[PDB]
Amino acid sequence: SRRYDSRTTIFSPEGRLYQVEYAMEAIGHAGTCLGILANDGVLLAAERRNIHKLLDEVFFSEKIYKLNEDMACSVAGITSDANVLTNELRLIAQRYLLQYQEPIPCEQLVTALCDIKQAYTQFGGKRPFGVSLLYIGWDKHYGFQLYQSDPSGNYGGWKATCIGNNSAAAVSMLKQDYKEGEMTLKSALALAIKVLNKTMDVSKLSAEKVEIATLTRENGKTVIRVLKQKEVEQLIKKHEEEEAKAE
Amino acid sequence: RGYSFSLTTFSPSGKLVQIEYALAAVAGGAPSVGIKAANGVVLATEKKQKSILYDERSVHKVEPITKHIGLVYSGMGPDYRVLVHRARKLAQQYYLVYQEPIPTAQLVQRVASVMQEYTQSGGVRPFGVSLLICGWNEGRPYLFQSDPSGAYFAWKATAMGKNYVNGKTFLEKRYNEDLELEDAIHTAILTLKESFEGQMTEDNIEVGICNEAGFRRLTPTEVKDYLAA
Amino acid sequence: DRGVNTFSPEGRLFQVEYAIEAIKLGSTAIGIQTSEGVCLAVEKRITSPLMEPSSIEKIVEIDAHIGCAMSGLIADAKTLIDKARVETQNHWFTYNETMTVESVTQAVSNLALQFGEEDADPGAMSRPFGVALLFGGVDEKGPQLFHMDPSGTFVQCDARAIGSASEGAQSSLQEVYHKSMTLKEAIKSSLIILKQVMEEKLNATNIELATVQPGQNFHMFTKEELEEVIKDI
Amino acid sequence: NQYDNDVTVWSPQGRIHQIEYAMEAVKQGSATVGLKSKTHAVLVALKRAQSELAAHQKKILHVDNHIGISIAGLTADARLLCNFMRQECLDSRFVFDRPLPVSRLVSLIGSKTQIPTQRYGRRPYGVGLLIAGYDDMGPHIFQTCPSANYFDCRAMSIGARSQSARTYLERHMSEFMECNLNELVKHGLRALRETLPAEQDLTTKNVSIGIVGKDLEFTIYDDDDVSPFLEGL
Amino acid sequence: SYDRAITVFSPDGHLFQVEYAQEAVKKGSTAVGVRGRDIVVLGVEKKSVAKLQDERTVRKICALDDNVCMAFAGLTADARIVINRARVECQSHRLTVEDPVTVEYITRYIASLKQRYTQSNGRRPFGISALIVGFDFDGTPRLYQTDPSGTYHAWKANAIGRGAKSVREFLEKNYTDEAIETDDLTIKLVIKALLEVVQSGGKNIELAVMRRDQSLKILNPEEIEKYVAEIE
Amino acid sequence: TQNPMVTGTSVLGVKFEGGVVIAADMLGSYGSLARFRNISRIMRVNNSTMLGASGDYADFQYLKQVLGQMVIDEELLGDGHSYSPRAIHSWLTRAMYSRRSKMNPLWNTMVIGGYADGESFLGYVDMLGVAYEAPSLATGYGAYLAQPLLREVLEKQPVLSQTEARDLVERCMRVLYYRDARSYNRFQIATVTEKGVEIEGPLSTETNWDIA
Amino acid sequence: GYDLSASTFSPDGRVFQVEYAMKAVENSSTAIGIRCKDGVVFGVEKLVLSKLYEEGSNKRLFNVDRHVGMAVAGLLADARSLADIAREEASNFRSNFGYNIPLKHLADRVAMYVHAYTLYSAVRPFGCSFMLGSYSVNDGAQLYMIDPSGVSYGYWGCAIGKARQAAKTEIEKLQMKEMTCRDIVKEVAKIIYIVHDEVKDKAFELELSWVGELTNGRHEIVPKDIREEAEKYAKESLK
Amino acid sequence: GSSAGFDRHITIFSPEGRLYQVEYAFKAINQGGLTSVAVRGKDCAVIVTQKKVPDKLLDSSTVTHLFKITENIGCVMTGMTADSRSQVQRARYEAANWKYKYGYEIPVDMLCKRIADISQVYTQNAEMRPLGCCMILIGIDEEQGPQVYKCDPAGYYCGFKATAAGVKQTESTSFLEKKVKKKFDWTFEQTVETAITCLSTVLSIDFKPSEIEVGVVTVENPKFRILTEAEIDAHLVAL
Repeated sequence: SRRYDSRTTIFSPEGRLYQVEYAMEAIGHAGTCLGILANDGVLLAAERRNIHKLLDEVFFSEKIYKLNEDMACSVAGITSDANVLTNELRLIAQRYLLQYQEPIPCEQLVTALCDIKQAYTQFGGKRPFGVSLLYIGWDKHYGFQLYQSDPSGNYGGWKATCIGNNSAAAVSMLKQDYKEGEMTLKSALALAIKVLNKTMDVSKLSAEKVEIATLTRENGKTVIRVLKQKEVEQLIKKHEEEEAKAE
Repeated sequence: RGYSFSLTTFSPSGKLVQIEYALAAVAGGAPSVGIKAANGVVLATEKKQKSILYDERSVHKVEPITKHIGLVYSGMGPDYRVLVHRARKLAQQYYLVYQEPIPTAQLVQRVASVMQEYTQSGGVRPFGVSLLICGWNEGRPYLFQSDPSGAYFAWKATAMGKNYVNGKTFLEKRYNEDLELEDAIHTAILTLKESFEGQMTEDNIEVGICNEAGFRRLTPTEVKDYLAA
Repeated sequence: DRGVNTFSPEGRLFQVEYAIEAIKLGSTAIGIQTSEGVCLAVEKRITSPLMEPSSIEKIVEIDAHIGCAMSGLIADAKTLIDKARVETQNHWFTYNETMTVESVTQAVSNLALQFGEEDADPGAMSRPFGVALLFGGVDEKGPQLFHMDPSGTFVQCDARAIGSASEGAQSSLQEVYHKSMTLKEAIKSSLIILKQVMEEKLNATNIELATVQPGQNFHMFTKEELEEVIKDI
Repeated sequence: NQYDNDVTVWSPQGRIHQIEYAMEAVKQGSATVGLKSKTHAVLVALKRAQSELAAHQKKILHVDNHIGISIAGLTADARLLCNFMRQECLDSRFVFDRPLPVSRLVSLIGSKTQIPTQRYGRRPYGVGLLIAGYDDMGPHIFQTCPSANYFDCRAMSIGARSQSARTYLERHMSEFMECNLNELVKHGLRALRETLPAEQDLTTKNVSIGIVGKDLEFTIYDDDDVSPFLEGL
Repeated sequence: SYDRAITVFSPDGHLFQVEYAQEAVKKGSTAVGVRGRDIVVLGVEKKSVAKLQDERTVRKICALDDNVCMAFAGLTADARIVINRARVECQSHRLTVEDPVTVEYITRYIASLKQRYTQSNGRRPFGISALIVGFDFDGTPRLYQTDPSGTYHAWKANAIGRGAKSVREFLEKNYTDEAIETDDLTIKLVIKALLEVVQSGGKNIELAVMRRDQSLKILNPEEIEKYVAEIE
Repeated sequence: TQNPMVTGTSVLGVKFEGGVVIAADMLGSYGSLARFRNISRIMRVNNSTMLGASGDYADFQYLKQVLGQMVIDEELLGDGHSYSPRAIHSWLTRAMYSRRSKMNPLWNTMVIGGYADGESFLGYVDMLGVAYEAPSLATGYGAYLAQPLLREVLEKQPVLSQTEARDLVERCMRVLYYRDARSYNRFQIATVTEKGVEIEGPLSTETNWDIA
Repeated sequence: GYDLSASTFSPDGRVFQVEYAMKAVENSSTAIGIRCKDGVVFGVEKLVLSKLYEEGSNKRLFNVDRHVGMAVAGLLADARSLADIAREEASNFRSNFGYNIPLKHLADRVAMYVHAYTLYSAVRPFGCSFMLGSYSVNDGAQLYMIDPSGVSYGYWGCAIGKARQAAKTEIEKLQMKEMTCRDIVKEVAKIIYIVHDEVKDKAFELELSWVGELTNGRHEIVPKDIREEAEKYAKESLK
Repeated sequence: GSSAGFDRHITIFSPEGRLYQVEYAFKAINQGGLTSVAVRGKDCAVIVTQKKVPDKLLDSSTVTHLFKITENIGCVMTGMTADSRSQVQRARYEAANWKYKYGYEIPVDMLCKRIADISQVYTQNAEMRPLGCCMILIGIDEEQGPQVYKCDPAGYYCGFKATAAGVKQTESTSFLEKKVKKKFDWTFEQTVETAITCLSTVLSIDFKPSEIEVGVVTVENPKFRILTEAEIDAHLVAL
């Protein structure tokens, strides 16, 4: 029926896609997540949305959803719409390893999903996914990589980027304190905590509101390790004390 | 032939309204309070019939999925049943492949995957039902909550239905991680007493527990014994 | 607000009624049916001087003995001329004979008015064609010139003008045409009316003309051949 | 106001506007006349002039040897419905090795024409037809309309200003059965003449006459063959 | 399956979804290219570098085949579908024909693809315009331009994206047989046109040159700065 | 039908002046066994057409409900057009040919008699779709044991009468009783004329003489 | 805007697309039928618009099977479709179960095909009311009537057309239970002429048919000899 | 109550999440203008509904709201009669697949749940409207004994000690709810009078023998039987 159809895939008079532009605002209120490309590894610092005290821990993480042995992602957007994407990314990465007997390059896996996220922005009449999610990983060719995929179906490479709430103010801070090629892993852990402070309305970070996962190469094997609560609290205390000595 | 266009679309300010309105149908439903204790999980809901002619032994608001898993709801009655009969099918499809009782965290992800498919595929409205799922696997208790959007959250203790905001703050005070299954049953009954407006009896609620012996709902005789204290 | 299949209070079927108005935004094409052959002349409407005029084909080859002029949206006619070339070969394959101009235009116009948003096929056309094709060529019955409207109504015409200037150009064709005129006079009579309806200057670059003789096959005049006819105008 | 956009929407008066707008298109068409005697059935049609230089149309199509039709409406929808009639008549002679009765062929049209009317997203066939055929029961004038219902007529005229012809046919309808083959066609000519403006007249070029009979199959007469019939008019 | 007509006719014979698709082209980055003698040059104008970007994957100049490449302007996602499906046709053509693709062949395939989604049910047109350059088997350079409507035309010089109305008027006056002679002068003509549509100044651009003897090699950010200095 | 199960035996036929008459004995056969002897293998299609068949009896009942019901469908609308005996012979030939193309044939062999428009029609339809019209027809072993007797009389006298053709059929059906093992004593005789199809009851071949 | 679809209830719980469909029946000429002891007799007031139409055109009496007749009031297009559907329903029954379809079952199979189009927006309800009748040795005479909503009730006599109430008052006092078929034929023709309006609709042709024991359970149109006797008897009582 | 967008037509969530459209399917039940009363005893279960013949030309045996789903299960319908027959054919087809797949007769427990699951599919999909009728099923379970269930357009099949439906549903429920006080409301074969007086009190009709239709299931006779008007007159004369 034409009366009940909302015309999601049409064009605006100005050349815009409404459901794509409106899905971008759902991400602006979503959970704040960022990542930093360094020389020896890459990290993901994501602000945890629900801090409620009666919540328990289920498996290994919250917004992370490790996609493969050599790479993992982080999601900011509709919580349910992120689960369907992660299941598809785990299918694409394994269909590559099944077919070519090699780990999926990060540039190839991002392109594969952005074709699926686009297919709903053109035909089918369905709504697009409201999830913009990052990527971290390592491959045999370009090494450590960091990506960002918008609901419009377009992606891009990033040395430092942030998604979710207060993403505009976070990127502006990363345009300064970040140095291309000079950033190490431990220097990036300090930069991630520095951004999560000003970009969150909370007075400070209690380590239960943030979750950090780093990806490094150890003995020729990519390891994805989420920093525990004791390890994150040490980073917060380091930045909290260093901020006092700077003033 | 059916509509192929999605009824749930993003609003101007970035929100899905059919899901946001589906939460309103849950908020007007019957109170259901799960609590995860140390050795087990208890699900207590308010089963209230509008008259005395209704048969209380006919329908059960607390229904098992498998032997070790059961779940209760706050929301529409019918939208729960098509949902729970599929959750029973997804659990047994797991058992055919892996010949193993399905873990609770695995069943919640598959049920939350179905509740999402109706928030996207065209022609269908979202569910008006929210779930409290309990289970016993790997020697650990599990309590989960599935929203109409398709997002699941692991809870130690929570509440839904009418006056869920006032009820949820009531659990945070009296809940303790060292509580046992017997002590957790009373706290789940006292929460249903918070918003009731009447005189509650054995047939005025429905309670069930999940422990190392499997999930079972308490008979109307056993519920009356816990109402004396 | 309404579907692609609807009838007007006068029964005009708006989507085709609007598809005809899209032809009035296209370039002007003129053709003449003589006893010695048919001629097809069309304005290229060069947008910019950097545009290569050789890449603009408003006159294409259907078969060796058939040729067609196009107007309106150039893209929408690409699928029709492709089905016309397949239809002529499917006839020569099965029946081992050159396909008549009558059956070509009838087979192409069957694609018109066939569209829908409900259970049409796995692939389907959302809208009718906004194009007007002038079919021409020599068949066993002699030279013939046909027209195809977006409504699927094909009509035999001795001389007909299409495009934005079609109004007022048809009035000039009916004055200068007579059944005894030759093809050489038809090529010259076409450019004089084009000179009136073309906004820019008329030269060998911005005009595209081709003829079909009974003895010869379809051939389009090169840049050197067009310079001779223009000098006579 | 909002009831006319869809064919599946009933109006508060128990009326479907979308079907009635389809019956408006057949009255905006060209006037065609047909009638039967106890021997022969004749179709007489005005071939409409879109311009002065254009060979008008062909409004009478061959269905089978014993059946022929006349078109008033959308032309591409007519041959789309006529290709079904031709396939349905070849189906009987293929399977049953007998000519398909004209009364049964029209029943197949009413069943096919209705399906678009009751389903959403589809439009009624906007072409009316005058079906002339010779069965074992004699000549048949059976009429089809955009509404799937059909009528068995002694004489009928459709198209623009066909009411002036129906006035003529209703007057002489008593003497049609006693007419011979030559005199029978002349009644359809006078009936079709009343459908023309005072400044127009019946000529050989704009008139096509179909004829079907017992020992005579269905044959169309071109501009050259209609001269003996126009000699008495 | 979702079957509905998104692109339909309008009063005065207009297609809204097709016309609005061309409005999205004018909202994209500016891509300019010219056709020289033995050389063809493509270039684009990046909106904001920000120095957080990895410049490899954000490139708007792709390669459809060894002898054919294209640069677009429009929605970035809508382009990647066209490039990926055009590369499949270039390889499927070498399979059956056993010859490399002509520049006009792949342009007709892309133009016919942009058309198909205008008249198809439940499918929106592309929001991109493409500039395709290459060399035929005889060695003649080619420059083509496709539109969301599905129409393709050859060009001596063209400009797509925002500000392409002024650049096309700039190329029309300055294109002659002298500037297209030298291989370096052809490169300088594109840069001189790009600097007109770039409001930020300097070189934020990305330029790629594809010759015949040895395939395309995109120029580095340092190599494009050498020509920008000579044109100052 | 890959293999037949319950089969019938030869069906005769001849056309005389005024109509056509055929005869078929009543017996079922499963593996050289007389099992169902009460079965009637002669069908009355409509007023002007009559049919009978040899071969698999199960496939014949299928052609009873498919062909018989098509006659009702033609009589519901009632426009005055009825199926001629050669139009049924043409439809039935097409049905038999479309089955072998799918390699799922009908095992029967059929003889369609009829009288329409003052002309007598008699026609033959086989398993493989081979069809024709002859003045006399016999199926199965009737082609061997009977048709030689039918052709011998019809060669000297091309047109018979109703009584002379009846004695011709009864004399050919008697020969089938002697030399054909699948044959049977009782047989139906049906006749189509200007008054319509009339199917007579069981008749006996018991007048046969055995001299040993 | 509640009336724009058959899948939408009204605030008072009504479906107008089903209710507007039966209003098209009220704009159609009257057709009646009567169930008597010996069978069922049908009659129809058939309005011919132009005199050019041949007698018998737009036939309002259909035979869905050999023992079952049909009479329609409504849009004539939708009437011919349901006739073909009722023929297929009686066709598939005789193939599967091998015997004539009981009209109790036939009226239910057709009523569920008519109702199936009232539940969806992709289709529209039929605009034609129609009646069925038959005769059998075991089952006797039966007359059912199916509304555009898809409901089927049993009737001794029924009226569908322009005047629904006017003919019901004539049939109720008829006392059809003790009357044979040949006596009803004269009574049906009397009811057709009395409910007719000589003002609005002028030209008309009386179409009559029955089914009963005298035909041995076979529905057919009334022969001209009996039909002429009934039309003369009816005009004599019209005065 | 707040309505936004297309709540008023397709079935989706109102701003309060009430399914603004589904609530009108309950109002469509009152369009029939009838009332059904169902009550179960210890050894038996009884269903009683109003039988109204609007015209004298109707056939009384053909107009009934009591249907036989299976041998041991009865039915009574309240709502649109057109939607009624469609839901009964599904209940008969759903109860037949049970016996064919699962080997034994279907309980009244799970005959209502499958019908309630079907009525839900109409509520969740926007392409189809809910049915405008409600089903009341009775029977004798092996272990549980007599069972009385009712499913609605919303898909709510929850059980009953006694059931009311129709226009008088609200009045007849509160009146009969006071008979939830007396033990088993005097439960035995005479619970027929329990249903008759409840329907006779709210309508104030004081029905005759042919004014109502009654049917019962019992432990001694598990088969569903529709009582003859002669047997209904025996219970009507005792009250």
